[PDB]
Amino acid sequence: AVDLYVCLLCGSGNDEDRLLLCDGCDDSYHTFCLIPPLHDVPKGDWRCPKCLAQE
Amino acid sequence: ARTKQTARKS
Ligand SMILES: [Zn+2]
Ligand SMILES: [Zn+2]
Repeated sequence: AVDLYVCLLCGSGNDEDRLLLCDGCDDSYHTFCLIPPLHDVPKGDWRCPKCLAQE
Repeated sequence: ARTKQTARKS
């Protein structure tokens, strides 16, 4: 289930507004559980630091 | 990024 995806760091995945799913690699994360909280959840065009480390 | 939500009923 896609909803099953929860912030890997927390696991509550209840913050609908802050839970961002990384398509590159990371599964689910919160804007605050990542790096300095982002202004908002990107419109589907973003990646987490784990995928960036690849490059 | 895609938004995801999670809630439980009880
Ligand atoms: Zn979190
Ligand atoms: Zn990633």
